[PDB]
Amino acid sequence: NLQEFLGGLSPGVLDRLYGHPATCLAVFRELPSLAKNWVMRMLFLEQPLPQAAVALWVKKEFSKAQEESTGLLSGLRIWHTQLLILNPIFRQNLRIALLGGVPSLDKYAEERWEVVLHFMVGSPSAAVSQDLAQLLSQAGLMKSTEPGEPPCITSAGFQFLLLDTPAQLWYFMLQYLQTAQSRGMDLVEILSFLFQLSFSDSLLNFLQHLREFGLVFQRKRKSRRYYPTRLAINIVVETNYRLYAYTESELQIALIALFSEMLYRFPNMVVAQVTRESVQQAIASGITAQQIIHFLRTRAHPVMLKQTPVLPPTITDQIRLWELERDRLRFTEGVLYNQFLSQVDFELLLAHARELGVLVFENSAKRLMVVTPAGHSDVKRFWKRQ
Amino acid sequence: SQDIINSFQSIRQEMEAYTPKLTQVLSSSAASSTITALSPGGA
Repeated sequence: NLQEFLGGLSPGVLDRLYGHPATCLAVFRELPSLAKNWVMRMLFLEQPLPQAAVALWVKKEFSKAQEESTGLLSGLRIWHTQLLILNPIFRQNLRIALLGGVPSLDKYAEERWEVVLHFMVGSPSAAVSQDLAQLLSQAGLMKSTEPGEPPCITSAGFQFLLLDTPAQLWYFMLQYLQTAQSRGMDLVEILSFLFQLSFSDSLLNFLQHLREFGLVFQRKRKSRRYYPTRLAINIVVETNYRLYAYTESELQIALIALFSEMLYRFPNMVVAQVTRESVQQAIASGITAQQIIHFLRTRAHPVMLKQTPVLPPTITDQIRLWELERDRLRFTEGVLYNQFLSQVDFELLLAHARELGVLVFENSAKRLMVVTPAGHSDVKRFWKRQ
Repeated sequence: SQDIINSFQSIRQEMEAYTPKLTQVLSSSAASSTITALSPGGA
């Protein structure tokens, strides 16, 4: 998430983050429902309106949406109390955004982003670039635990493949930005460059990393200005468990084979089947069934996006019901103690058990108290010393 | 029928000098008094 990242941030960088076409429009574009209205209401104000006014500008019904909006709207430090006048760096630059102060671009972007995703599958046509292999392993989706001639794919890397095409890119830049403070440059200029791309000397080196995934297009080996792509903006399924997919890209076929089984492959169509033994083959590594349903609703055919609710409901809970066969027998670790004839002491131990947060289960007949072994080394000291 | 032929004349010459945007759309004084107008204690 974007506002998850900007919430855990100091005010010393947000004031210099606010450039005129890039950042002030980007944070304004992600404000939940009603925070976009209050910024536009006091955009042309200069005197601070009183603090009790914005509580009364909503109805009593939907009053709970008022505080979660301004909790974020003050969390990003847009206004303050001032006694709610907006930030003078934010109000000025957002008012600049209200008028103040070529198929080669697209086909290159898809084939350059597909070879990034082909690195996360077994393929000899991998993205041969050693800076990207160490970039992914410190992000936590390419397990090695060795030097390794291939790099492996962990459980989080399986969940990365079924995320949405804008949504997987925001998870990818957030691990680029979190580590660039000690190996790259300042966070301020790289983040405001992405938002200006959405519509110094070290910043050219960041441009050559976007050249690998595909968000810019050089075409003449590091010329003066770049060319942004469509990646820099931010199939059917049946009742009888068959899904027909009109794709021919080899990446999109192996993404179906994670949770289906292939039984024909024509040109321009691949028919597979969602079965019990194939979803549970994916859940056993963990690609859990809330991600399978979101994979097919964002990649649906136009004939599926009709008057019916997409992903018809027999198949959207049968995948959920096949997840719950792993949910039986949840194991958890504990240590027991029993065999005391004192009819107060098992009740006396409750005052020494619950306050550490180590007790698991409570009983009322024989009163079995179970403690985790991480918290068992100190409860044995209390029993022998009264 | 004397004021129609000149008011239509006066609006034709007005549409050459055009589009100020920054400060000529609102003022800080009038917009602040409008907050008192739509408040629950105003009109």
